[PDB]
Amino acid sequence: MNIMLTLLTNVTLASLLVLIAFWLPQLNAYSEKTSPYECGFLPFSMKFFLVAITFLLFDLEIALLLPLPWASQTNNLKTMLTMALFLLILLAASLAYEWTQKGLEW
Amino acid sequence: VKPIFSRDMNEAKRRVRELYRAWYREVPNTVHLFQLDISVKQGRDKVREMFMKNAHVTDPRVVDLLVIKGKMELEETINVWKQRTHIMRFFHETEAPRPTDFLSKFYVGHDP
Amino acid sequence: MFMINILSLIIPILLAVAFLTLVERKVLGYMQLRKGPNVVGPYGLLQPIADALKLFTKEPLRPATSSISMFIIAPILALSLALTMWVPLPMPYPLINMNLGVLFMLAMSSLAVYSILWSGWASNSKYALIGALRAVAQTISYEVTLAIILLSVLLMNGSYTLSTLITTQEHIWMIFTSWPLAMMWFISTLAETNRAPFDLTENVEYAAGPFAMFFMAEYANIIMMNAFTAILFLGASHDPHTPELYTINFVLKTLALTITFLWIRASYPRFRYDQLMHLLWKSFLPLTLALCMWHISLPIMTASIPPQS
Amino acid sequence: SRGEYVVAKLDDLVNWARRSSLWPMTFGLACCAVEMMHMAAPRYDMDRFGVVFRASPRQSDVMIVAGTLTNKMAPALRKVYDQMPEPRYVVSMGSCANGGGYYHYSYSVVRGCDRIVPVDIYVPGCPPTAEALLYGILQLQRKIKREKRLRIWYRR
Amino acid sequence: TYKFVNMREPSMDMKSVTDRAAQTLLWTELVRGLGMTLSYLFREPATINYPFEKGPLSPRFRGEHALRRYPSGEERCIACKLCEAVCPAQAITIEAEPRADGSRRTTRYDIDMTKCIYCGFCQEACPVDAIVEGPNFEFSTETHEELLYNKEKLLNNGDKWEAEIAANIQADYLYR
Amino acid sequence: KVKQDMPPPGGYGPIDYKRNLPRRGLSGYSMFAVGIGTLLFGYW
Ligand code: SF4
Ligand code: SF4
Ligand code: SF4
Repeated sequence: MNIMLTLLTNVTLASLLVLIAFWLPQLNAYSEKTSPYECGFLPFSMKFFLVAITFLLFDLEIALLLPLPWASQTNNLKTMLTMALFLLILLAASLAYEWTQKGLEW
Repeated sequence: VKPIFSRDMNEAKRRVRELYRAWYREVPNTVHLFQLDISVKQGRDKVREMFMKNAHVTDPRVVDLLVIKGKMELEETINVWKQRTHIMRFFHETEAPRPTDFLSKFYVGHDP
Repeated sequence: MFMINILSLIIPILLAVAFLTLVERKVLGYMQLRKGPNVVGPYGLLQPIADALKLFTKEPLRPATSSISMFIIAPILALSLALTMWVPLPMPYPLINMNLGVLFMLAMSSLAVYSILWSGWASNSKYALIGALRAVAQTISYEVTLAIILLSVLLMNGSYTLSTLITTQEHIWMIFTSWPLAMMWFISTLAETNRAPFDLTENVEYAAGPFAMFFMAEYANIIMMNAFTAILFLGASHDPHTPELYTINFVLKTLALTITFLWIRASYPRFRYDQLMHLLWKSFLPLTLALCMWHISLPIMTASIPPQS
Repeated sequence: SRGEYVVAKLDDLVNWARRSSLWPMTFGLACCAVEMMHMAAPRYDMDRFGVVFRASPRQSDVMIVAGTLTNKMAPALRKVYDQMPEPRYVVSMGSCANGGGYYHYSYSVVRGCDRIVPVDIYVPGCPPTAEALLYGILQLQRKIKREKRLRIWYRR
Repeated sequence: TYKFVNMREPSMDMKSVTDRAAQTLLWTELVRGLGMTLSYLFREPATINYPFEKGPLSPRFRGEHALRRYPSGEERCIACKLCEAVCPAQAITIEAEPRADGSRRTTRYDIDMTKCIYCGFCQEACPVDAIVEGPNFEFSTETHEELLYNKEKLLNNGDKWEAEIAANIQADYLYR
Repeated sequence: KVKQDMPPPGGYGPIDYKRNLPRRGLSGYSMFAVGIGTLLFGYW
């Protein structure tokens, strides 16, 4: 209930400030800027998406690497160490593949 | 004398017609691009008026240079190098109409 | 009384941000042989109030938002997440003690990224979206390295509990054990908050109040990240009977780190997007992976595995 | 009355905020921009007064026209000016911005930025010394201090 | 006669390579620059306290134009109009008529400061030291009309600033 | 007599006109050794 209370209070405070910043300040009359948004009419470059998919996959591998602190308490330390090093080596291998091949163009 | 582009008036008229076609087709887009309040007919009327203003020319060299200048204005209009005011400058609006009647000019001022 | 604690965590942070604006102005000026705000109030102490009052009275212009709904949610999300990230931080005793506080912090920073995307998309502005997407790309790379560094340093903490960091660094600061990770961590924090040299100068459509709140959220995130760096590496002595000592030392450390943030801001030219990503992908990431290997192997090979509980 | 007293005090508070934290946009066009930089230079330090150079015109309060406003640049100046939020004030720096100065009779120079945008403070000089420009800003601050927007609304 | 900037080959000595890698990895030069800015922090700021403190100025300073008078009190301007001619911005407009006494006294001495370039040619041309740019640089106005200075405005400016103007001329006339 | 602003008898003193950027810091080996030593103490 405490954490829920913190979330509620923070959200309500932020929303109240947004109210007093979006609707309260616009009450003051400032004439009227009869100025139309003159619009008269697409850079979908892979340069952006590539940065996104690669991040998704590396974030996935990072997710597998999260339980490591508790995994150090296992009696089978050798096996756990080997598996952790394996996951890290695979992360490095994925990075190397992209770097060696046509990747990391960002 | 070396011709600018056209050796004969007929060749020059060909260039004039080519320019007129481009201006005629560009007017609808121009109204959209600059969000002008003129109608497509109004813009095309102005284009014809501007072409008809220089309709007394007889030298192919002069006609060539007029076409070149006409092209340059079209290039700026197409490339949005001109601004909304620049396009509207063709349509003199704020300028008060100056009368042509002698009696009116007599009243207006010492205008010769 | 718990609500009083929440308020005593929220309000002081906002006031601290307001005065941090003035502190930054003066620090940058005096590093440029200039006097920061000195006319508006004694030593400019009234400058933030003047700025706030002017902002909340300036005519707000509408940015033709494709989705007011979303355009309004983005500021709320940013500010709320910035406020929430302070909750798990142990100033000796945390407001909300989570066994996995560190992961909570990381997740909160991850959600904060959406505020950027929502702002640009709803802005209906090609330049806005382009710049927003650039921000997405920048925060994308920081998160990976930040997570790796945090995991590696917590491999000696023994858990994700933030409070345990104080006990782990009771005798020696963590930085003396993991200084390269500390360097990369600080630079990654700079990248996260887009503080120079990771800015992309030239969500601007936000007018007055909205902008002011986004600015506040960003600076609160600056202070919070510096506090996180302090707790992680610059451990502070805590006497259970007198916690005020730890509170004072921790506050001083956080202030020093924010001052370093400003000091870097006015010391180095801004990077380029290609250069920033060729840092956070081709210099930091391989080193972070290698150091993660090292910080996994070291506790086992030195029989220094920290207690789980 | 009490109502007048409350409105007047609130108006003074609003006036103080704006004049204390004026945010100018550098519309540096010509030689006068250099002296404007010297105003922000350490010797004078406009920021000391709270006047911080706001690159974004959308978050600016004062437009300092510094230089010769040519016909080609004239539409841009007005369009930028109307995209400024209110309250917005225009400070004309330099004889060229004031009335064309050396280029008053030029074929492609606007005879003063006053024609294009309404000006509040005219800073004389060619270029006006940085102190004179700083003096103009302080004069604008005093001009804002005298403004009674709320009082007139109440007494309407 | 010519110096080669850059154009310095890097030594491949293992020690030199080690120090270069140390610079790259440990960010030494960035720390050096950071220390430089920190040093700038502890210096004394160079900001003057305007308007309580004014910046240095020389007696030859050129500012607000002013019409001077002889010690007797007669306007020095004898309507030669050569200052009008020399003015590179054509800002001075002079119209003169024989005064009731009979001297060449201008009936109109108008200078639009909004068109003047503050060059100082006018004061260098005047043969009687009548029009002299004064020391006042802080005369900003709120309306354009005020900048256009009448003859009366110039005379009043001369009467106001005469002490300083005379002192500066006395301190600089030898150089001229 | 002529009293123009003139160079003093003997002229002015020398003026530095070359880059003075000094050399600071330890050798690369030494800096790496210091870092590694701090690491080792931390580990122990
Ligand atoms: S007033 Fe003088 S200094 Fe300023 S822009 Fe014009 S010519 Fe240049
Ligand atoms: S040059 Fe001197 S004397 Fe001649 S008209 Fe001008 S002010 Fe008068
Ligand atoms: S100082 Fe120069 S610009 Fe001013 S009146 Fe004299 S000649 Fe004209």
